[PDB]
Amino acid sequence: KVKEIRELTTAEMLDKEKQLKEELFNLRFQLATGQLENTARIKEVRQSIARIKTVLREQAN
RNA sequence: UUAAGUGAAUAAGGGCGCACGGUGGAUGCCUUGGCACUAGGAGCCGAUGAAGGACGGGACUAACACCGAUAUGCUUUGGGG
Repeated sequence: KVKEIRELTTAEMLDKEKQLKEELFNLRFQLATGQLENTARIKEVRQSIARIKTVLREQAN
């Protein structure tokens, strides 16, 4: 879904990176204490972070 | 009845033949891996950090294969359904 990450600016990029890293922290705390019905969301967040970082590399030459 | 004479059978265990089992992995058939070559490519990598490794990445992950904090994967151009 890079078609939306290419509809933004390099400031909102770093903003959503902050948000997703925080989401990963909270997911990682759910999985340990006996919660988190939907365990497939940990991979999804990793991959959205990967996408933002590649797209930011591409545009700054 | 008494004398003189002749005397089988009976296996604690063993042998030979036969019948059925147990152990053990020979023989037959088979291939997932090898051996000797032919024709074609290629004949170097490295301070822009190598060859080879250590430690990590999975919902559960001891091991092997893959990958490197963007970690069981990210973008892009083509194929395929």
